[PDB]
Amino acid sequence: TLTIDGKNKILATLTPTTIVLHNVDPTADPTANKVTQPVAIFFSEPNNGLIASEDTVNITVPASATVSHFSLWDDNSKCVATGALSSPQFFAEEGIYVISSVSIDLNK
Amino acid sequence: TRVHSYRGVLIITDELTVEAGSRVSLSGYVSDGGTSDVFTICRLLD
Repeated sequence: TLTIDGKNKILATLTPTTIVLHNVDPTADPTANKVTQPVAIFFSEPNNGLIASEDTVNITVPASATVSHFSLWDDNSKCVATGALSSPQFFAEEGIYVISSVSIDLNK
Repeated sequence: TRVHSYRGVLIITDELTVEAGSRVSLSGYVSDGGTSDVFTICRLLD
């Protein structure tokens, strides 16, 4: 299998910085149909081939908006990763979605 | 007639490739307040 040391070094250049929530799956186009505004997410150092979020993230979603899928970005506007949150949520009144833990890992 | 032979080296060719994967895990929930400091009852006034 791949080496953990290799898995740690390879993951040290990802460095996602902003997180954006989408109502639809952004796999086809992660540059379209955004809902929230880019909110800063800070990651830890690569350990055991798995980076994790340092602090919790609060994303202010506008009213009458739905979030179902999430996406991460870097400094040069380059979508490193996309994913789907647990379940869709409809914010009737202006609310907040909190990110408890993001764990990008490569250890299969 | 000689019949004398020769000898070479062991030459072998193989194609090797190692692959890996990736998965992103996220856990979030609707905000119901948040861990605050000095959680006390309050009486606002205008």
